[PDB]
Amino acid sequence: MIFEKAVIVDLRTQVLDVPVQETITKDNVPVRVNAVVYFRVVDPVKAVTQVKNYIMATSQISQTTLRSVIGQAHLDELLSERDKLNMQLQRIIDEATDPWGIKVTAVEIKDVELPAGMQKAMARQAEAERERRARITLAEAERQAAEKLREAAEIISEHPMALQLRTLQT
Amino acid sequence: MIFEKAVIVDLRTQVLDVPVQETITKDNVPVRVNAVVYFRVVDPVKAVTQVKNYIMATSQISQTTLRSVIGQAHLDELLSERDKLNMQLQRIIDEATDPWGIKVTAVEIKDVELPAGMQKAMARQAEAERERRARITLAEAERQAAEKLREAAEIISEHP
Amino acid sequence: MIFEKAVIVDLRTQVLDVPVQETITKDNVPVRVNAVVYFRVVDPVKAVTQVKNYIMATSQISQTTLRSVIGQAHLDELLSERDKLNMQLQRIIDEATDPWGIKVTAVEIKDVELPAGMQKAMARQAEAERERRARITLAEAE
Repeated sequence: MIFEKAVIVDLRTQVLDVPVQETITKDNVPVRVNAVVYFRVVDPVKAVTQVKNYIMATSQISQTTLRSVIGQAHLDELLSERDKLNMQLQRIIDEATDPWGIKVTAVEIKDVELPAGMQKAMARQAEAERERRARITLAEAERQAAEKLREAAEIISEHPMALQLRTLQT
Repeated sequence: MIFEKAVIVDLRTQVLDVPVQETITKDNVPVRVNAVVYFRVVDPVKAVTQVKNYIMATSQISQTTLRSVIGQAHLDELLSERDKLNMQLQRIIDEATDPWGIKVTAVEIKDVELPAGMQKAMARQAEAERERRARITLAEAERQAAEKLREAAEIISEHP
Repeated sequence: MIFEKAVIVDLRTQVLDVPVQETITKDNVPVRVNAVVYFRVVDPVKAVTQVKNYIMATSQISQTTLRSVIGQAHLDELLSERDKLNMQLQRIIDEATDPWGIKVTAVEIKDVELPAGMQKAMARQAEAERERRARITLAEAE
C-alpha cells in the first residue's frame, strides 16, 4: 500500500528545526537566524483536522514569528537577551499553534550570524567603551568623595566640637 | 595498522535505531513500525565473547521482539497505549539481551505508519462525533439554565 | 553578503568533537582515540578578541592534551578507569581555555580503537581466568 506517519498523542517531546532566515534587526543590521521548536501533539484529531500538514504549518508560523520578532528587535537583544527572546518566541508560537492541538513547550533560537568582520569591530569597540565607562564612573565617584570630604573638613573646622559628642557614646 | 572499536563499559547510554518492521496488527491492520533501543554494555567480556556482533544481535532480537509484540497488539494499542508496549518491549528485550552482557534501559516505539487515508477517515469521524455531542450539551445546558432561571423567577415573584 | 556565527554568552552547553589521535599508550599499545569537549562561552568579548578563532584553538589544545594524557596511561586505564582520565582532561583543558572566556564543563573519551584482533584475544583469555577462579571456588567450597 501507501503508508503515512500516524498522528498520535506524543509521549516525549518532538523537535522541529526552523530553517535559516535572513532579516534585518530594528537596529538596522542584516542577520541570519534559525532556531528550534520543542512541541508535543496533544490532540491528534485537531492536528489532522485543522491544518493540512501541521508539521509544515508549525514550520510556517515559526518563520513568520522569528522574522517578525527580529524585525522589532535590536541587534543586542539577539546576542544578549536570549532567555527573553525564546520566551517571547514560545509565547507567540504556542498560542498560534493551539487551533491545531499542539502544545509548544519551548522555542530556543539556535545560531545567529552577522556580517563578517562585524563582531570583531563590535568586540574591539565594546572593550573600548567598557574602559571609557570605568574611567568616567570612577573619576565621578572621586569628584564626589572630594566634595563631601571638603565638606566635612569645613564643618570640622567651623565646629571644633562636632567630632566630640559623637565620640562620647563609644 | 588495522584497528577496531573496542568494547568498553558504557559510562553513558548508547542509542540504537531498530530497522522498520512492516506487519499486521492483531486487529488486522497493516503497519510499518520502528523503535529506539537504549542500552549500556555492562560486561564487555561477555559481549565480545558470546555473540559475533552484539550491536547486530541487539538489532535482531529487537527487530524480532517488536515484530512479535506488534502482531499481538490491537491497532488502538499502538496509538493510544504506546507506553504499556514500550515497557514490555524493554522487559522482553533486556532479558533476551542478558547472555551478551547488555543492559537495555528503555525501548521506545518511534513512528507508526498507517495505510494512508485511513487516518483522515478516523479523524473526520472523530471530529463529527465531538461536534454532535457539543450540540447536545449546549442545548441541555441552555435548557437547564432556563429552568433554574424560571425557578429563580418564582422565588422573587411570589416572595419579595 | 558573507556571514559568520556570532559568539554569544551560551545558555545551554556547546559540544566539540576532538578529531582522532593515533598514539601509543604508556603500556606501549597502539591506539586510536577520541573525545567530546562540553563547553559554554561565558565571556564573548574574551573569546572573539583574545584568540583568532576560539573553536580551532580549543580543538587544537584538546588534541594535544588528549594525546598526552593517553601516552601517560595504561591501556587498561583507557578502557577501565576512563572516568579518571576524563576528569584529568577536564581540569587541564578548562584551564587552558580561560584566556578565551570559555568554561569547559566535561571532556569525555568517546570511541577507543586497538589493533585488529587484540581485544578478541584479551577477551578470550580474560574469560579463561573466570573459568579458572570459578572452579578453584567450586572444589574449595564442596
